[PDB]
Amino acid sequence: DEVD
Amino acid sequence: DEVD
Amino acid sequence: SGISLDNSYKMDYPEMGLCIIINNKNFHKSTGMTSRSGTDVDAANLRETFRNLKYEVRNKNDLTREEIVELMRDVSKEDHSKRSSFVCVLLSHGEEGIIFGTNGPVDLKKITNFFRGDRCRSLTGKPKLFIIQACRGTELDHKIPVEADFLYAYSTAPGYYSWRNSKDGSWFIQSLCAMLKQYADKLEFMHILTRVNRKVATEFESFSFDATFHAKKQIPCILSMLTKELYFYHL
Amino acid sequence: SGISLDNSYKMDYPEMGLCIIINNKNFHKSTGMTSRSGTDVDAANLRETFRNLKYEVRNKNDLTREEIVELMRDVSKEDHSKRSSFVCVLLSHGEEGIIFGTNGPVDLKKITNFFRGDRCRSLTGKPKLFIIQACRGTELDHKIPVEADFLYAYSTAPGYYSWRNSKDGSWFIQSLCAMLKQYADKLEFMHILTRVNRKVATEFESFSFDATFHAKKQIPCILSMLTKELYFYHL
Ligand code: NA
Ligand code: NA
Repeated sequence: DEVD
Repeated sequence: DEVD
Repeated sequence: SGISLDNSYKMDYPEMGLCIIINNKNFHKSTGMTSRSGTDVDAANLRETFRNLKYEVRNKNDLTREEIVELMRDVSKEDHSKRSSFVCVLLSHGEEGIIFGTNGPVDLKKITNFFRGDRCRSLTGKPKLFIIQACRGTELDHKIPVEADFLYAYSTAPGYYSWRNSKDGSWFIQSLCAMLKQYADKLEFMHILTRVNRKVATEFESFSFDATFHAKKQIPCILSMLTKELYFYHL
Repeated sequence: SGISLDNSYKMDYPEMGLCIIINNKNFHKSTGMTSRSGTDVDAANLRETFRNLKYEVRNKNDLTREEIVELMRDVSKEDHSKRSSFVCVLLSHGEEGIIFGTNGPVDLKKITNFFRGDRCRSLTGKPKLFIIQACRGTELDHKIPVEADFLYAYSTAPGYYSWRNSKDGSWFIQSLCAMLKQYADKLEFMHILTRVNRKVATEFESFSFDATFHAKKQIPCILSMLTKELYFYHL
């Protein structure tokens, strides 16, 4: 999971 | 007619 | 029992819920804000419309910014466990993200934060509807997320003025009440609000002796974080 | 003929319309922006999903801010007279109101302004859908108006990060494509997007070794200036  |  | 579906909010609690109407017409002279002629027509129309939907309506007039925040805090600390939903209508001056109390501005986020899923537990999972008649600028045309289950029915697109007729009330609230009266027993709320968008966009155009403000149009806008369909009736 | 109703957009033009997918994965080193692992999964899913809805899909990869603006300008000057609608999907980094080209930001308003009812006359009165997978900040959880007939399907609430899984794609686009595949032949588009809101809000939660970013949730949000119901099928 990563944020944009 | 009027604006808020 | 048989197969069950869960795509619509449960609206058969003992109570539909509160409808808080904040109607700011007259502003403190030091703010320089004009009186909002026609807003009493709006507030009366909303009170009758939401009464017929079986909401417990509370009308508040000419609240300061401090009174607005205290009112919303207090309402968010009530026990809503027997209520299906919550409705707040704001009628005032505004700018993008801001509603005016009689003596100065209130961030809309400050108001709505009181009803976050983690801060109003008896409304968690229930629809929280904020209906905003106010300008948004000066252009002329960990189980559930804490921001889930909010709907913002804005009178106008981001960045734009919003129009109010001094005799008939605001274009948006006039149209919203007409469409709720006609369709609340038939259509899902997003479809009702789409008909409001069309009515405002097609049936109104400003008239002014000032060329800057003459022959202007308006489109409202629906901001939905809802997770289910919303029908004001139930089987 | 018999009684006729007009509450839904006409979607039986010869063509459904264009679906432009801008897929920005790799950014110029000087910007300091990370590569968006998983975005190719999103772009492939969208291409297949909108192909099956009979859109003419054009995929663009790794566009500069200048290329994004030129692409949108050029598309808005095409003749859309035979097309029912227009769809643009933006996959990138972002902030509130902003999408990133590979070398710097573009205002979302600059992109959407090309398609205003007064600036793209062959799309006037037709639905213009902008689907935006990008962060919106750093919080963790004169006949028709020129802004009418736009729908913005945002991956996340205003002010918030948006989540992307490096293996599975973004939470929002995964969910959007699943719900379109399942319901496009049955439900109105706002109801499809409400099911996307519920799927994102209920089925995803972040996992991180960093306590600041662990166990976080997301709610998308629908911004509708539509004036009619939108069904991807027709009778
Ligand atoms: Na109005
Ligand atoms: Na996402």
